[PDB]
Amino acid sequence: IQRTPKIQVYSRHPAENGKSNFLNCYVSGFHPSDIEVDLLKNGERIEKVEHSDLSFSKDWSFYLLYYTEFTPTEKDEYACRVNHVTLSQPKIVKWDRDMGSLVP
Amino acid sequence: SFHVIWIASFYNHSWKQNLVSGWLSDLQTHTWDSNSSTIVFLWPWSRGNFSNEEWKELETLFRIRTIRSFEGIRRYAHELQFEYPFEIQVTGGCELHSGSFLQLAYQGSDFVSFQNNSWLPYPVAGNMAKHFCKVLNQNQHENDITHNLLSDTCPRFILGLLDAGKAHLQRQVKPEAWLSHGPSPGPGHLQLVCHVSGFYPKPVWVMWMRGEQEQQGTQRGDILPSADGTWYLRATLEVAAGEAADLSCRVKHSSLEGQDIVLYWEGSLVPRG
Ligand SMILES: CCCCCCCC/C=C\CCCCCCCC(=O)N[C@@H](COP(=O)(O)OCC[N+](C)(C)C)[C@@H](O)/C=C/CCCCCCCCCCCCC
Ligand SMILES: *[C@@H]1O[C@H](CO)[C@@H](O)[C@H](O)[C@H]1NC(C)=O
Repeated sequence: IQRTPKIQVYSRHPAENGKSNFLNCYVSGFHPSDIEVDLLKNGERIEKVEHSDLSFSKDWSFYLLYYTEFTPTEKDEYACRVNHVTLSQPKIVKWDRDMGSLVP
Repeated sequence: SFHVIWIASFYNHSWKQNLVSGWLSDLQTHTWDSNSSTIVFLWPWSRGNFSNEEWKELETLFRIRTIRSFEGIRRYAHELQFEYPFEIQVTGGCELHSGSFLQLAYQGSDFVSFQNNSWLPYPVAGNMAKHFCKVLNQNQHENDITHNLLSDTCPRFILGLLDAGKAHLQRQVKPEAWLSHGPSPGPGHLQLVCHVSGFYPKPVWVMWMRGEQEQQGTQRGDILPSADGTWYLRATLEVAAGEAADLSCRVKHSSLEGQDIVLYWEGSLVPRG
């Protein structure tokens, strides 16, 4: 039978405006292996995104790591968009960054 | 601990996809190029103790068995009740200082496996897996070759490789850590997130603390890979909005030699005045 993908987003370093970083989307636990994963910057797809070679776990479910180098600013939102046969619609998982305290 | 995985996707009788890779412990060391039929060495020490002539035979052996597998699958697909599109996964390897394995899955479920000298069907996989073992065991000389690949050729590949590239598996890379707010908390609650990034090897200790008291509400996430060969982990703690005082994250890792990373929920995080 089929299995729906788990989607986890994280940056390699703490978010610092103007400093280059690496954005990661780790997709795991899905079956079959046919899947579409995009990294989003402000809602638009990021070109030049690397991903690891397809692999699977002991329960035969597949996993992948999508990543790209990036430089966050004060306004940019980042997310991971995944489409799979188990999904009715593409699921979007945001990169959860802390922009500091709000009230100046 | 070395093993090789196969991912064969059969979309129809005319469209296929074959993905092969080899793994030392947890580091991908080899990849198959479907075009040119060549084993791609990912690192200068991927070839190990073996010469160019032996690799040419290994490429040819895997070349013949792959062509023979894909043709045999499409020839017997109807008899085996294989309905397109389907996916077959294979994983096989070894380790000493001992064990050996070779498992095959159909549509992501246990189908058949190799035991000592022949293919045994998984009983739950039913008759179609017994029919599959009839075709896999039709040539005992091929099952003897498969045996020696697992018991002899595989541990020999670990020798000339796990000794040459032993330094990388024992490398100690210190983690970095930072704190942030988490999303999706309960009403009137906060989610405190402790990130631990860039450490190697994999074993790591991380807990939210109140001084010396470990906070047992610490929810440790999955250890996620990083493309530079290091690992990443999130540890979250949900607290009432008032009780977030004197909280800190403590990280223990072999590379730190007892000098734990300790970060305090403080500054703009609280936020102070
Ligand atoms: C890339 C990195 C390489 C690095 C390696 C360097 C270090 C090596 C050290 C240890 C490695 C050893 C551990 C791995 C041991 C491997 C076991 C093995 O070779 N298994 C073979 C046996 O096939 P046969 O020749 O017996 O029978 C052929 C068909 N007969 C009936 C028609 C004649 C087979 O299952 C897999 C073929 C390749 C998979 C591709 C196809 C996917 C579907 C696969 C199954 C489809 C079955 C079809 C049946 C009709
Ligand atoms: C490789 O094998 C040869 C024997 O064929 C041996 O002399 C050597 O010690 C092995 N390992 C190397 C060269 O790292």
